[PDB]
Amino acid sequence: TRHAGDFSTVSEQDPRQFPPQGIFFYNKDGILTQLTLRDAMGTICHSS
Amino acid sequence: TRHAGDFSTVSEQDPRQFPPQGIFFYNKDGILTQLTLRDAMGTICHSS
Repeated sequence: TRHAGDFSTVSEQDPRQFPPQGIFFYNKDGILTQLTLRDAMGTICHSS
Repeated sequence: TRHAGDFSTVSEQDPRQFPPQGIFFYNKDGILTQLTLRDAMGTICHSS
């Protein structure tokens, strides 16, 4: 982390250390959308 | 460290303090390439 104390929480285990599962980006109109790992279920949970 | 708390790692042992074994730089096109110690094998692991 670039500086000590950034994005701190009040838990006992900082949730940022756990591996990521989604990704955030902006829509056509500047709207925050998300895309997690279960969206790939229609691709990796197939007979192929 | 110019400022106490910079590049703070949550781990118990700061990996920044060990001796370095590589070096980073930029390509012709501005792409981050690396050059590690094991690349000197063809030179220092010779018969000469």
